[PDB]
Amino acid sequence: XXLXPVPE
Amino acid sequence: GDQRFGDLVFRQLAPNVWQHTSYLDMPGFGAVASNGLIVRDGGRVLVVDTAWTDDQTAQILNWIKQEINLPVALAVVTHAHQDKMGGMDALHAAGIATYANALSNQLAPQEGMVAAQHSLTFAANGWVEPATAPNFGPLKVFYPGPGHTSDNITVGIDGTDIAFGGCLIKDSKAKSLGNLGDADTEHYAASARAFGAAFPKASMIVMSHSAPDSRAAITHTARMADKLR
Ligand SMILES: [Zn+2]
Ligand SMILES: [Zn+2]
Ligand SMILES: [Zn+2]
Repeated sequence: XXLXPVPE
Repeated sequence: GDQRFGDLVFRQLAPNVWQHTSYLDMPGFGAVASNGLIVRDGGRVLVVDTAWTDDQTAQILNWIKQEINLPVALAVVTHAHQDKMGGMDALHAAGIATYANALSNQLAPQEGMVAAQHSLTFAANGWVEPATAPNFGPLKVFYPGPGHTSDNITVGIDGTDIAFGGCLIKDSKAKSLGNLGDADTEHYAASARAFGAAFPKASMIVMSHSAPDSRAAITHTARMADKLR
């Protein structure tokens, strides 16, 4: 989900 | 020396500079911090980066009204990801002029972000074209080259020890650069080193996902990036 350092 | 205000944290870094921190709780992964800057420049406030959300960004504006009580003249956002540009609608609803890299504004729709009102452009040496950044006061905007993203920009605060690397720079103790999926692994090291060379007097390096660090954060980021080439 493009949540900064989390790619989801 | 941290101040909590609802779900937000402010830490004074200098007489006229605060770090804002907002959190996104991911079920099973935990709360993820994102840091930006608030700068008091005479009779106005300048913001670097939104919070993750409009609601969180509104709470930053409430804290500024309560603790500083000066108008926010402008915000600059350092690339087109949720942690840096999630709150653009809250800034716009407050009548705040917003600035981003022209490339951030071009990528914004594809990234699900709202574009800034104004586009910054850069010389071949990475320094912002002054006419695209009018009245930025102590904010010195530098495009170091592609790394974390192709559009990532950085900001030094003139007259302070502070330079903001945003998501480009990792702390001096980081085990990795994190997710390299949409990174520019070829140019990352040189971009990290350019940020260092642009702000040689910065001894406090502020970054999106760690506490403020020494210039060792820059060297460590560059040396991790050297192993990708
Ligand atoms: Zn980030
Ligand atoms: Zn990012
Ligand atoms: Zn993307």
